[PDB]
Parts: sequence; C-alpha cells; structure tokens
Amino acid sequence: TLSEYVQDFLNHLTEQPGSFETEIEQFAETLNGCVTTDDALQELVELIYQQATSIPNFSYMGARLCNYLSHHLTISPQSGNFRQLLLQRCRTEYEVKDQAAKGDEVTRKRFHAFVLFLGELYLNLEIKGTNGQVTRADILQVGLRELLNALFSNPMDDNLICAVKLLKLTGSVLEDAWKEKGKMDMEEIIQRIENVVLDANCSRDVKQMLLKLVELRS
Amino acid sequence: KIKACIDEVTTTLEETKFLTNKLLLFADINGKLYHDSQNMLRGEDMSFLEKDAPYMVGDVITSGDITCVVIPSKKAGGTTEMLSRALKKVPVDEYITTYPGQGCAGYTLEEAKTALKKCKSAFYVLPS
Repeated sequence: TLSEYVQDFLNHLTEQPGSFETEIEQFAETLNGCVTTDDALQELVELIYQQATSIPNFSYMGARLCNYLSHHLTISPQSGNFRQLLLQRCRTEYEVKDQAAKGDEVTRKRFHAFVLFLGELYLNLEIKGTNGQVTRADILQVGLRELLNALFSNPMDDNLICAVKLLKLTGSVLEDAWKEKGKMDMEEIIQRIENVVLDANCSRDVKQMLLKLVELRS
Repeated sequence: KIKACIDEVTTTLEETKFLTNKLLLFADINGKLYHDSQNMLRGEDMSFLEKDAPYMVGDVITSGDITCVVIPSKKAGGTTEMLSRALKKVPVDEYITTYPGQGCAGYTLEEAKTALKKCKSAFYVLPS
C-alpha cells in the first residue's frame, strides 16, 4: 500500500539515520505524485505521528521530517495542508494533557513521548511570516509551558524526569524566547520546581536532580 | 485563575486552535463585525448577533466558544479610554483574537495593543 511505502521509509530512517540527507528529496517527490486525497494526506500524518510517539529515539527524526514535508509537499487539500493536519493531530492528545499526566503508568509513558515529540517539533518546526520568516511555532512555545505545568502539577517521578528531559532539550531556546519578550515563565517554572522539592512525595534522587536544574537555569 | 495576557501569534487560525477553541471578535453598535474579526469566521452560525442588535458600547455577546465585544469607532469620536473600558467587560479567559482598533476606520496598532494589555484575559493575537 501507499501507507506501507511510508512505514518502510520510516523504518529505513530508524535503521539508517545518516540516510536522511541523501534520500529525503526522493521521498518528497514520490509523495507529491501519489498523495492526492485528503484521506491519503491524513494517513501520511497519522503514520509519522505514530512512529514519533511510539518508537524510541524517533522524536528528533520525526520532527525533522515533519518540518521538511510541511514546506516541500505541494498538495494543499481544502481540509488543510500537511502542517495543519499534523498540528490538528497533536491537539488531540494535547487537549487531555491534564488527564494524561494523572493517568496510569502506561498512559503517563505515552504522554511523555508525546511531550518530547512536541519539544523536538518546537525546535525543528519553522514557520514563515509576512516580514520575518525566521520564526518558531509560537503555539508550541505556549503548549510546552502548559505541558511542563501539567507535569509539575502531578509530581510523580516519571512526570518530573520527563519535564527535566524536556527542559534540558528546549530550556535554552525557551529561556531566550521568554527573556526577549520580558516574560517571567522561566521564574514561574523555577518556583514550581522549588514547590515540588518542598512539598511533593517523590524520590530524593529526583528532588536532588531538580535542585541541580535550579543551579543551571538561574 | 488564568494567565495575565501572554499574547501574540504568527501561525494560522486552525493552527492556533491547538491552544484553545475560544475566539474574541470585535463588533460595532449595529452588531456588524469588523473586517479582521469577519475573516476569523469559518462557517459559524452568526444569526444570534442580529437577534439582540442594536448594542451599546461594551455589550458582550457569546454563543458557544465565539465571544463578541462592542467597541467604539475612532472615526466617529471614539477614544482609547473608551476602547479599554469596553474590553474590561470581557470575561477573563484565554482567547484567540485580532487587534481591536485595526486600523483604518479605527485606532492605531499601539492603541489596540494598549487596550488588549490593559485587559485581564490571556490573548493569542493573529495579524491582519
């Protein structure tokens, strides 16, 4: 099927990460010729999303691929382009972030991978403006803050470590974007983390890890 | 209980809809939406906006996730103080909006920004 051409390329990227640069152009050209339906584009999105959220170490590769397809796919269906359909799919799991963070261990694990894929998406996803084309996804900048808030609000070890990982990955970029706009989200984050250390019932090692973030971020 | 004006966006309507489904639109006393707010509509039923027209400056009309606030016209004498006061009538929440006083047949971008910043709600501002 057309779906299995995509999964084979995703599997190929997993096995050969270095193949991306030489094989990505051919992938886009083939998709431009065969993806002509709203449902076929929706399927392409779903397959990439599933690989990025269910397969380890595909967070970076998935996000890198999504950015490329967003500005190299020529199809523009009336229900939305690749970018729009992708973002709509993310909105689905994002809507229940508050519930996912307080779910069972497996639900939380799934949420963590979603969070870290969105973190890579924020870093990698480029958006062209009217005057300034060099911009990141602002909605993701906001979304990541809310995802962090959700994680600190359910201060279980795995949630907290997920937040640490996300802040190590995107923290510097978020810190610069917030400082440039005079926002105190970083300070809020630091205080929320401090409150976790003070009050939460999680492990001492996690708390010690959190304290070390206080040394780095401020 | 919600954030004090985070503001801004570059992403399109459907893209920004990832954050919230709540929209804040700007209307005149006749209940007719201003151009920027008219563009923000994607096939929603707007019959409810004429059902209670005409409106006083500061009147707020909500149906579902669509919010509408009656704003003063600068080309008809309206002041920045009047604009800010009308927006203070908006229930505190997270909204996807435009600049109220945009632009020709209204206030300047800086005056519209000031009124949004004076408000207690958190905004995601699309450009026009």
